[PDB]
Formats: sequence, structure tokens, C-alpha cells
Amino acid sequence: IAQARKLVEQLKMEANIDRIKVSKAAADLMAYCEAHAKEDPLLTPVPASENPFR
Amino acid sequence: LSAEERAALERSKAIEKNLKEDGISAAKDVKLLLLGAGESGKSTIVKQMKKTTGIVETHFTFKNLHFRLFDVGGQRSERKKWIHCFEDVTAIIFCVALRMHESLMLFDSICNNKFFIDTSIILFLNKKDLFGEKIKKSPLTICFPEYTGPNTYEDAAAYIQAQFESKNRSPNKEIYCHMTCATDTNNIQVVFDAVTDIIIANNLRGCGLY
Amino acid sequence: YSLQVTLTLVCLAGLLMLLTVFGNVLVIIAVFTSRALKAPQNLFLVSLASADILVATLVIPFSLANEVMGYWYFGKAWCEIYLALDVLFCTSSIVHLCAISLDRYWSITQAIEYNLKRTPRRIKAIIITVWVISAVISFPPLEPRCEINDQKWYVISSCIGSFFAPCLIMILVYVRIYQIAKRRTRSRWRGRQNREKRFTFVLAVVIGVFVVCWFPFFFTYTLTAVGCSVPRTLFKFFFWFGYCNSSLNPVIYTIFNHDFRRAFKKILC
Amino acid sequence: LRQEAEQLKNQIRDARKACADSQITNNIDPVGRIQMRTRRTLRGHLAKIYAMHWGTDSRLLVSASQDGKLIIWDSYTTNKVHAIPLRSSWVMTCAYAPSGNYVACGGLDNICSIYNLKTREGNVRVSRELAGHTGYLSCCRFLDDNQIVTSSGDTTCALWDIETGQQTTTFTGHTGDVMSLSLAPDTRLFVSGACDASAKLWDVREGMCRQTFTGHESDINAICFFPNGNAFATGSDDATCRLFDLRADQELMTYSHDNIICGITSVSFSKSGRLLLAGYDDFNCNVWDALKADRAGVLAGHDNRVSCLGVTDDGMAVATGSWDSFLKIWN
Amino acid sequence: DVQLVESGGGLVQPGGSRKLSCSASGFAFSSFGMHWVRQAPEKGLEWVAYISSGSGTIYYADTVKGRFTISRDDPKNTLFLQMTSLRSEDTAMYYCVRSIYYYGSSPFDFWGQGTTLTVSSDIVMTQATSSVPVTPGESVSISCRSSKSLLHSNGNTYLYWFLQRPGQSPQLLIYRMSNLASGVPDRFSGSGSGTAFTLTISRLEAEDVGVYYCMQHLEYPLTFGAGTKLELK
Ligand SMILES: Cc1cccc([C@H](C)c2c[nH]cn2)c1C
Repeated sequence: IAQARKLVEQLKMEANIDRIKVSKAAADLMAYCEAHAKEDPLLTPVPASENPFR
Repeated sequence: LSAEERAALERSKAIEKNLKEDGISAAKDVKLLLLGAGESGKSTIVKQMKKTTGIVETHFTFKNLHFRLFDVGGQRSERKKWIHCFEDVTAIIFCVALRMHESLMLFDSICNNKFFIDTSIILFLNKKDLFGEKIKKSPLTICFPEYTGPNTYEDAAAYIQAQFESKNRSPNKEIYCHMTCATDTNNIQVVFDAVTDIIIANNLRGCGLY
Repeated sequence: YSLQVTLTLVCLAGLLMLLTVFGNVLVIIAVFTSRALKAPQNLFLVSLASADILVATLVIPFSLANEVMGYWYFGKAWCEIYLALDVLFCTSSIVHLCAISLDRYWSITQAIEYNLKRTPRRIKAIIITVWVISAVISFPPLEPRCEINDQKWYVISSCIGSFFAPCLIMILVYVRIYQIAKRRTRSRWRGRQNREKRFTFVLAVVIGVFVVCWFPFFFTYTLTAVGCSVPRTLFKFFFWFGYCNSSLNPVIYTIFNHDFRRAFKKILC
Repeated sequence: LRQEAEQLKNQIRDARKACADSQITNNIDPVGRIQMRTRRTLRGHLAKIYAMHWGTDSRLLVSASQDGKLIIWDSYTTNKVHAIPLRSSWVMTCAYAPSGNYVACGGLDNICSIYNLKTREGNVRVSRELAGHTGYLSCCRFLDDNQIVTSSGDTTCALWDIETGQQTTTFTGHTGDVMSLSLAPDTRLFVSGACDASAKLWDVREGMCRQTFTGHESDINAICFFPNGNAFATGSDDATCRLFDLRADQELMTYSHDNIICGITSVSFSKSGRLLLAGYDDFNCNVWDALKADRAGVLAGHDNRVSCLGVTDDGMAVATGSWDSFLKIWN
Repeated sequence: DVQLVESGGGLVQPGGSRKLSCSASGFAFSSFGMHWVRQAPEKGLEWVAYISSGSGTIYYADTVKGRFTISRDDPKNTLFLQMTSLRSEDTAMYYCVRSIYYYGSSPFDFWGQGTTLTVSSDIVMTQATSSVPVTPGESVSISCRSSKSLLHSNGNTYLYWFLQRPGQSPQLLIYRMSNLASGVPDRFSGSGSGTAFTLTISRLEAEDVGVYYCMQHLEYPLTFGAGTKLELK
């Protein structure tokens, strides 16, 4: 009784979703990662100088 | 190479020395973990020693060996996740008594694991007088197949001990046993003997020569 | 004289020295930087390997230079020193083997009280003590044909101190351990019998390589010293046998430890 | 009326299935051969370690081990700033305050302990002993200097107040052991793991879960938020990392490989969200691409298994540490 | 809180002997490096001696070697300094100062009360002028001329400032010439270059008047500047 009364009310909140399209979601993800790829050093190794670790 | 990180580094060395001293002092004792299943089990053993909802550690003292005993009794959560941390522990304790014998398969489950294998098990049968007074009467049954043995008493006890055992599928395991009546002080002594035996076995396995 | 074969002799001696130094540096590197291996026990093995390195890198060159030309090309200095170093290092090796075996026996027997005292302090003290005693044994008497000393008082005492006591101590200790192991190990019996035979074999080989290598030369050296002098040419072979054992010894201890062997496997590949 | 639940479930199944239509941006260049090397060897611990965290300075990292000691290292010079002796030896998590003044840890003691750093006496000491849970703790995070968020083994997650010392709210509904709760960069939402292959986002103010994601076969063990604060990836004992997006409400990229047969212990993203780091229950630290779906990055060593790994806020370096009591810094 | 009470001084004839005891309470003294600093009865500051937290490292000033010795005992929470063969120049009042060294540390944070004592190369910094008339509500600037650049390869600038209240024990303002000490209003702000050092005070009030000092920590021995005194004309 209680479990169903709670689950039914909970499920409608998750049902109330847009949903945003996966194509544009993936496009946003690739755009963001490409835009921010110029900062992290693991992609392109930085020079040995200015490196805190020798 | 600069004034003050010279002091910082010597502070670091002092910290390291203190840490190593504390570690070499702490690793000197021995650790046994007991996880009695069901009920009417480990309570008698823990009572035989001479802020809730958590594991309780009991510290013991016997012949210059103080023991750190951990019983995960209040842990209502699943075993697989928190069960593993006890990995480097010398001996386990197993208590059972006396139908509802899923503890039989639970023993097999704990004795067979991807890790934790190379550890001896000290199982206790803490309820013996109750079993005896139950077996003078004929329940009988025995609710086992093809028992085909004498009813009373040592014969039935030995058949039970042969059961609930022999599931050791690995070498270099020394499964122990005892007959506790919940009224004797010999439990500490036999535990000490088992610990001493497993230490000797271990040492012999170390070069080894085993 | 071996006018032509000296090339083969020097080649084999260099091969022996490189093999022993390789094995010893390998075992030292393995014992360092290994958390499981980290234990007070291994310090004796470290000291033994170090003494084995030093003896190989010092004595073998000069002994090789001897007996291939027939002339002591160097001066009177420093042959005395040389002999002292040679006896010191041999005795070191022997008594480190003695100490490691004694420590194991001490650990196996009377386990409840013993595990208490294995503190790097005590073990480092024992290492100091063994180095001192070796130095004390080696201290006296401190064309040219500078050959091994033959003082009657020195020869017998040095021989007994270098050989007889450690050998009997090893024999007694390992017989005791074998008896205890057999007694304790009175459907996976496949199994118990196989484990029994295996540990019997490993104890046999450990106690046997040492004796078969060191007994011949010391036996002959004890002979012709105060007793009847009946030496022969194979004395040179007997001499070399000691360096062969020095090369040999490190492996016979590293092979029979599963975690030690795993560390060796990791470091090699 | 329980059948209505399983019909609604088919409704939402068709919904998610229709809202999606791998074959996109596949032409981008591969990350290529990626190799990291050890630069430091933090060798102070004695026993196995479980968790570590990075400070906001990207300088001091704290790790916990079975010996019961917390160490604040100096990653630059491999020093030891502090060594806290614990009350309960058994610990499974640790956390660093964003302000750098407090450090918290917890384990099987079922109580979260919070410590203080800056004081007149110049010695660390306890501040509060949070005792509301009845199960083993999994992880702790700091929303700010005044609020903590934690996840225990009671299938429940609770938000506390250190000065108050009481559970201001409680979240529940996973019906399984919840592990590895990771806060989002926005510090207003978070997603927690579960023992039943389910992940749920939660609201830090309203108090009820917003979405519930599924699709995996076995227990999960790790989760972390994407730098953009709009996605996350979860690791599991099925040797599989699955990426979920709240907007998509469906799995995006199933990372898998036939050769690997093992579990997962910890994951962490990169600064730009292109390197997907992970720590397996094996003798390596497998590294995967963000969305290109190729097993590219491999890290050798160390001897034992791998428990935790954490990337710095700036991305200069990464840290590791596992049951062998050694910590390595890979750059 | 933290209290440093010292009383071991007295009028001693030249060539005599005396001992100094600085009692520490309110903090873990066993984990701190301890400093001795004396001030002349008329003007001037100088460093006497320093002892490490672990007592494994000792230092002394140029005119202290062979005459004065230092020693501390952790269980007693007190520092022992022995005055032997005291000279006519030694007539000055002293100060015992605590310190600590690790990453992001603030040494010389708290200063003692001091004792009254009477009788009968290395980089040096200069401050000029030593007296400037100021008014409340007006910002002021202080500079300390240094000899050698103090910017170490670690990216740091080993320099510290201090402020002595008129008749009271001095206390710290800026550490590492860039940060702010605890219990200090945000108006103060250190500054300067690698060799040139500047102190900035904004919205000066009538309770901050005193004497300023500059001090370096790049290399032993230490040294102190001439100092600058303000007024409320
Ligand atoms: C007494 C003594 C000490 C050291 C060495 C030896 C023998 C002759 C030897 C030489 N070279 C390697 N072994 C003896 C006899």
C-alpha cells in the first residue's frame, strides 16, 4: 500500500521530462570538449620548463 | 637548499620516523575476526572474555599476546562490500549451533572466495549440553538423508562434525573444531593453541621447505 | 703450466665472476623496494649477498693473476693484506649462512616468545657481530711466490673456526627441522605426500650443495697441515670450488620462496 | 493498482526509445598513443589504502589507510604536512574542504568524523562526530565550509550541518547499498550509486530524487560528474563503464572490451572532459576516451590491485594509490 | 589562549653569570621551533639565537658565539638560555618568540612579554626616514631598503614585517610580504619587488600608531631594519 502510494507519485516526476534530443546533446558535448581541449596538458604535453614535476 | 624548507623537510623526516615507530609497534599483535551466523552463537563467546550501531572491537591479553577481536554483528548491510577489508587476518572464528541449517552452506560460501582463501578457520560448536539433552529424547529425526548411524551420542556428533566439514577444496588449510558447553574457560586456551599452530605453519611455509 | 689453455681458464673464471655478481646484485635489488619482502629477516641475506659481491670483485682478479703466469708480478705489498681479505670474506660468507639458518631455527621453534624480538636493532647488531668475529678470525698474522700461509698453530685453528662449527650447526639445525616437519605432517593426500617429498628434497639440496662444495677443500687443507702430507694437483680445483659455492649459494636461497620468486620474475620482466 | 506501475514503465520505455535516434562525430582524430610515467613515489604508508582527495590548491592530497593515519603530502617535495591519528582504524573514505581548513573521513564506525587544521595551538583535533546512520559509510563530500553530504550503507543519503550536528534532511529509495556519491560542480545536485544497477539524481533543497537511470546488470562502484555539470559516468563490477545524460535519460556510450575480465573501483574525468580515467581491480589503471569509444590509455603498475584515483582541479597531474601502500604521481 | 611568561633577568655585574627562562603555555610547545630576540633599551632589534622544534639544529648571532648557550626541555614547556660573561653592551631587554615551519606556515606569530636585564657577508636592510607625520583617515606608505634580492627560486619572497606598540610587545603584520596574518584588519597589505619592499596602510587610525620593522628570512643569520615611527600631529 505505502510502497505503491509512494512509487506512483515518484514516477510522475521522472516522467515529466522534455526530453532533449540526443543528437544535440552529443553535439553540445563534442563542442564543449573541443573548445576546452586547449587547456588540459594531458592531450599535448607541456614543455619540461614551467612543470612543477621534474 | 633554502632556509626554511630545510626546517620543513626535517619536520617531515621526524614525522616519518614517528610514523614508522608507531607502525612497527602496532603491527606486533595478532588479529582474529569472528562472524557468527544466525543467533544463539557468538554472544556466549564474546561474553566469555575473562555509541551503538557499529562494529565492536574487543582487546584480549594472554601470555604477552594481546588480541584484537572484531565482530561484525550489528552490520545489517550486505557482506560482499564491507567483508573484504579483513583480508590480512591470521585466523577466523566460526560459531554454530545446534531445519534452519543454511549456516551449512554459508560456511562453504565463506570458505570459498576469490581472495581470503589461505586462512585457517576456527569453528566452534558452542551448544553441546543442549544438543545432548535434546538427543537423549528422540526427535530424532534425523532430517538428513542416508544418515544410517547410531542415534547417540558421540556417533551422531562425529557424523555432524564430518558433515559441515570436508568442503575444504584447497590444501594448506587447517580447519579446527571444539566442543563448547557455554560454561568452560578452555576456549581462550584452545584459541591460543590454534593461533600458535597457524603461526608455526606459516613460518614453516616461509622458506619453506613446506 | 697450461701454456695455451690459460685463455679458456681466464674466460671461465670471468664468466663465473660475472654470473655471481649478476645474481647478487639481482637479489639485492629484489630485496629492496618490495613491500611484501620488507621484513627484518632479509637483512642477513642482504649482508651475505654483499659479502659475496665483495669477495668476487676483490679476490678473483688477484687469484686469477696468480697460477696463470707462475710469478707474483706485484710486490711484497700487498699480498699480506690480500690473504687477510680473502680469509675474512670466506669466513663472512660461511658465518652469514650460519646466522641465517640459526635464525630460522629460532623462529620455527618456540614461536610464541620469539616473534617478539625480531627487531632490526637486534638483527643489525648480529650483523655487526658476525662481521667483527670474521675480522678477528682474519686478523692474524697481521718470483716472490707469495702462497697461502701454513703456520701450524694458525692453520688448524683457522680451519676449524672457518668450517667445522658452522657445518655441524647447520647439520644439527636442519636435521631438527626435518624431524619436526615430518612429525607434524603425520582426498588431498596427493597432496600431503607430494608436499612431504618436496620439502625433504629442498632441505636435502640446501644442506648438500654447501657440504659438497666446501668439505673437499677444507678436508684437504686440514690434511698436509699437521698430518701426513699427501697433496696432488687438483688442489687448484678444490680451491676454485669455494668460489663456485660462493657463486652458487645466493640462488639456492632465492629459488624456494614463492613471493621472493615472484619479485624476481617481476624485476626480470 | 500495481500493474499501472509496470504499464507506466512501458510507457516511459517507449518514450526514451523514441526520444533517441556511435555514427556521429566518428571522423574526429583518435587521441593516439597516450603514455604516462611515474614522477614521484609517496612511500609513507604501511598497509592498504582506500581513498584519496585533492585540495583546491592542487598541492596537498590526503589519503586514508587501514593503519588509521591521514597524511597531508606535499606533491611538489614529497613531504608530510600532518599525520592525524584516528579513533576508528577502519576507514573507506576521506574528503578535503574547499576552504582547505577542514578534512573529514569515515568508515565502518558508522560515524563521519570532521577534523580541524588551522588553530592557535597548531595541532589538529576533532570538531564534530556526526552520528545518524546505522550502516557503514561510503564517501563524504563538502558542499561548503558549513554543510556536508554523505552516503552510508543503509540505502540512504543524508545532508548534515556541522555546527548544528543534526541531519537536516534525508534521501532514500534506492533499495540497495549506495556507494561512491559524487557532488556536481554546480553544488546544487548530485547522483549516487546503488547495489541494484541504478543511479538517481537528487536535489539538495527540495529533497526528492529527480530521475532514476537503469540498464546495467550488476553492482556499481564508482561515479563522478562531468566538468560541464551536465553528465556523468558510472563504473561497475561488470567491467563496464556506462555514460548517462539527464537530458537524454538513456545510456550514451557503453565502453567494453572482450579481453578484460575484472571489476571497477574508481573513475574520474579530465580537465577538458576528454580523458576518462578509471581504476580496475587489477594490476593497471585503464584509461578510456570520452566518446570515441576506444580502449586507448593503459597504465602499468603497480603490483597489487587499484582502489582510488583522482585528477587535480587544474589537470597538471593525476594521482594513484592502492593496497600496496604506494602512491604514484603520473604526469 | 597562548601565553609566554619569562622572568630570569636581573642586574648582574660584568663577567658574571645568569640564566633566562621563557615559560610557554596554551599551545603544543614540543612541536615548535623557538627564537630569542633582544632589543636595546634605546632603539634597535637583533636576532640572538634560534633552536629547532626537534632541537636538532642550532644557530647563534655573530657576537654570541662562545658566550651564550641555548637549550629547551619539552616536558617542562620552558626554554633555557644561559648568560655567561655578560658585557657592558649586553644591557638590554629581551624577547622569546615561537615559530613553526611547514607549507603555508606563519612563523613569529606570537611574541612574549620580555625580561629586564641590566649590567653594572650577510644582507642588511635600512629604513629611512624613521619618522613621518600622519593624520587619521589618510593612507600611508612604508618602504624598507634591502641589500640583496630575496626572491628565491621557489617563487617566494622571504621577508616579514612587524609592528611594536608604544610600550608593548611587538607583533606581526605581514608574512612573506604578500599575505595577511591572523587577527589583522584587511586594511594592511604588504607589497614590493624582489629587492624593493613596500608596505601599504589604508585608512590609518589612531590605534595603529607605533614603530614598524622589516626582517628577512632567506639565509641565516637574521637581521633587522632601522625602523620607522609614526605620530598623530
Ligand atoms: C682459512 C681460509 C680462509 C679463506 C679462504 C680459504 C681458502 C684457501 C680459499 C682461498 N680462496 C678461496 N677460498 C681458507 C683456507
